[PDB]
Amino acid sequence: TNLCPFGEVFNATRFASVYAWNRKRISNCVADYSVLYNSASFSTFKCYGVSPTKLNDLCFTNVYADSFVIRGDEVRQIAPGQTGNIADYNYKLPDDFTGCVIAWNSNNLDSKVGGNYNYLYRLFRKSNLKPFERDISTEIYQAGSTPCNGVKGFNCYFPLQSYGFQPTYGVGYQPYRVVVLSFELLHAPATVCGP
Amino acid sequence: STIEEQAKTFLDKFNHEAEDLFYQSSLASWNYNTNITEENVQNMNNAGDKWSAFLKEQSTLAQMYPLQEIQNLTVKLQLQALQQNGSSVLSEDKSKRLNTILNTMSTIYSTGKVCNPDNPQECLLLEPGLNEIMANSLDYNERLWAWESWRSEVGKQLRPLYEEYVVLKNEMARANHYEDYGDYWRGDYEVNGVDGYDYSRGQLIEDVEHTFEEIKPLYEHLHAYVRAKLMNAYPSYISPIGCLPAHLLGDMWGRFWTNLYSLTVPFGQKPNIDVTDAMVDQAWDAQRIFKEAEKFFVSVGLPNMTQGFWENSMLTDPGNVQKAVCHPTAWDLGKGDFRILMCTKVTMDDFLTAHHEMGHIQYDMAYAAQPFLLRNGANEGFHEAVGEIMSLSAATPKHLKSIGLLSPDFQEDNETEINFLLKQALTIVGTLPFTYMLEKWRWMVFKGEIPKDQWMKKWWEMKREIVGVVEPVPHDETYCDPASLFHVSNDYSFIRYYTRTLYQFQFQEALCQAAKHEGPLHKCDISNSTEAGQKLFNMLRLGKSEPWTLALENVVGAKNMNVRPLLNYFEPLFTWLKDQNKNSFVGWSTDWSPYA
Ligand SMILES: *[C@@H]1O[C@H](CO)[C@@H](O[C@@H]2O[C@H](CO)[C@@H](O)[C@H](O)[C@H]2NC(C)=O)[C@H](O)[C@H]1NC(C)=O
Ligand SMILES: *[C@@H]1O[C@H](CO)[C@@H](O)[C@H](O)[C@H]1NC(C)=O
Ligand SMILES: *[C@@H]1O[C@H](CO)[C@@H](O)[C@H](O)[C@H]1NC(C)=O
Ligand SMILES: *[C@@H]1O[C@H](CO)[C@@H](O)[C@H](O)[C@H]1NC(C)=O
Ligand SMILES: *[C@@H]1O[C@H](CO)[C@@H](O)[C@H](O)[C@H]1NC(C)=O
Ligand SMILES: *[C@@H]1O[C@H](CO)[C@@H](O)[C@H](O)[C@H]1NC(C)=O
Ligand SMILES: [Zn+2]
Repeated sequence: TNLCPFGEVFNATRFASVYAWNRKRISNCVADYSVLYNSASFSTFKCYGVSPTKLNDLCFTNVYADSFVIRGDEVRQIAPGQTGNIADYNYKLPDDFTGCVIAWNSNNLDSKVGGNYNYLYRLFRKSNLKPFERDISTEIYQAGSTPCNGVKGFNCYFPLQSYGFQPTYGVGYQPYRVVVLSFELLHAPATVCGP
Repeated sequence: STIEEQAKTFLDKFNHEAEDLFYQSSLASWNYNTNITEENVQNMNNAGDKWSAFLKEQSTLAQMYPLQEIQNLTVKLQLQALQQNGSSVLSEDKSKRLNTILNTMSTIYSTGKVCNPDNPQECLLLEPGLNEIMANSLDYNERLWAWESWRSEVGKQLRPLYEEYVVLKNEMARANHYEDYGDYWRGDYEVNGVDGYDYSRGQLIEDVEHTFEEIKPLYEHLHAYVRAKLMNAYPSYISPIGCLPAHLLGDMWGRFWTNLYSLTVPFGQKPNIDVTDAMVDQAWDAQRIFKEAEKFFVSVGLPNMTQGFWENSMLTDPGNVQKAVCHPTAWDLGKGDFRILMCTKVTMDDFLTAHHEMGHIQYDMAYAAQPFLLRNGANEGFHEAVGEIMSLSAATPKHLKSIGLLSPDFQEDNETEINFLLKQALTIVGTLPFTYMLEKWRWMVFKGEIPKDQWMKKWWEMKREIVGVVEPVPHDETYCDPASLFHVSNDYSFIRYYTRTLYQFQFQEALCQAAKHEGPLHKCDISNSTEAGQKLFNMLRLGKSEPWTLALENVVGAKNMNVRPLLNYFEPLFTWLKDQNKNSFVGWSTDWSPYA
């Protein structure tokens, strides 16, 4: 009766920036998924392929928990086949995604009067992200044709931007903590069942 | 990557940076306006200085992308606006000289003091001292003293500064490839590159003068009726065929004739609709006033106020210690932060002001999804036009009876309609010749059509001819009477109050038609009409993204400013006025003056 360490993901003191999104591999444990979906503490709980309703009657080889912070209006981008700064440059879900996306408002934790500049996002990139790809590079983005020499300048921008979460922001600009659960199925042991 | 693609990426960086610096400056500004402390003045200045410095740097960077190589019009609009006037097209010395001139004129106006003869210590500022005289006094000599002393002691200081102000503004405008500073001001209405919706800077002069010609008959009869009533009060001071003396008009300049209502009310035995007593009888507070205003906008299909609006706004005067600036304002801080600052009292006037200011908020929320640089009214006259029409509907007896403030037994007769429309005309119609004439004088001065040695000669020739107002004391060229008004000495364009007045009745007529209103336009209430709300929202969400001619067409179905809805609104008064003036002379002679 090894319980899956979901508390370390959902109840972490600080979440990762979306450009440097965190991934926690969950293995060899018992997961009570129904506790999360029937807790009424999340504003977003949408599952794709799998069903949130009592489908903790299934076994999976590995479960991945991806967590990060974005603003409320960008939560809709954490879904298959979506476009935008987050989906294209920070965190991309595949078209055939099988899993759940969980989000809740964190204005009480990640906001600070004067601005909380701890959470960043990628504003520019040469191309879109592959599904489940992570880019933590800090290379100066070359918007023109003159080399940037590794510092900001004309047509040369630092690729990462900051949310600057203040408590008085509107809901669409308030911070939201997101947890993405991936359910993998290989021709393999299937070690995460979780009655 | 092409030049256009570079500009798109550059604007992408600017938007996120501008939104962050603009929110810090607005938050700092909000904290001072609600809590006046020395620490808050410095924080507001520090945040504001970073915001201005950021804009100056970004404007220079924007100028390295020439507009000639951009095809996407929405991109060109944002680029052009940030290209603004540049980061000073003049030299540093001339910009420094101009900024000191602007500050000195502002300081002279806001600190200008006038002292009564024989007591050099009993002195009055314009606000509240001189304004109280011009708005409440019925004594001819007291009003004349305030009117002349303000222009002879404060206006004369502004004369040399304004002359140098004209020279430097024209140099800045001509180096920006405008004809003059007036042509620069008219650029707010310019539209290029949109087939069927274009608008030239010179077309504004033609349209303002063309529509003003149709206003003249209404203003002439209002002028004649007002002159007859004033002649009864001041028989020895007013000619039956002459212009109205400038110091007997209700405020320092005659900008509004509002305070002439007591002496000109048609039926002085029928009281005004004043629901202030009913509000106090039902124990209304400020939150109830703004809750009712919110219900009004929801009834037409507009969204309710955000949770942050109720939590962060200041809807009451803070207290006895913590001080605040009580001028009612609607704040768009960005990042979804919308607030109203207002020291609300339980009165009918503040009940209507809440509807005006929340109208600003609804406009701000509607175009929040637009890019940062397009988050504004379609032109300079759209925002207040939207705000004004909210108080039009909210003040009608029909609306005041549906919310329980006006008793159902109360019925309106045509005498109260004439009283109300006359009061409306004193404010709305009375200012139109004043506004047009003032801006025409400034346009001609910037154009160079008025020499310096004829500024005041031309100023009062146009007052007599266009406004039917005559100076009570001759003024030579040491005077700068136009600069005695806030907008002239503080470098604000003035035609916006003319175009906005015509927009608001165009808006109201279109919305009331969509609301299927029956009867005179002035009795209409757009409440409960989602058809009217949808038609308005189709324009509100546009912001500055589309030409104002197209945004206007979204509401009213016409591409240009039109004066017919204004005349339609005041038709019951116009018919009544023409009957009243059958025994009076209509029009004015320009040669009569009170100083003979
Ligand atoms: C002008 O540029 C904007 C953005 O650079 C274009 O709008 C984009 O249109 C694409 C689809 O073609 C959307 O996926 C983007 O989300 C849009 N972005 C924005 C900011 O609107 C717009 O279509 C261009 N206009 C013209 C006439 O070319
Ligand atoms: C987080 O903490 C709360 C309160 O202790 C608890 O109810 C919840 O189950 C925790 N989250 C997880 C994923 O266990
Ligand atoms: C007013 O401002 C001071 C700092 O200038 C601050 O300490 C105080 O808490 C503020 N009061 C209110 C009511 O906001
Ligand atoms: C505004 O209306 C929405 C329904 O569209 C509701 O969920 C929300 O609680 C309302 N907020 C306020 C402050 O009335
Ligand atoms: C608006 O509609 C309500 C019913 O939904 C009605 O009671 C009220 O009198 C109406 N008010 C106006 C001004 O039409
Ligand atoms: C009000 O109506 C009556 C009845 O027709 C009319 O005699 C009177 O002149 C009207 N008052 C006006 C038009 O001011
Ligand atoms: Zn306003």
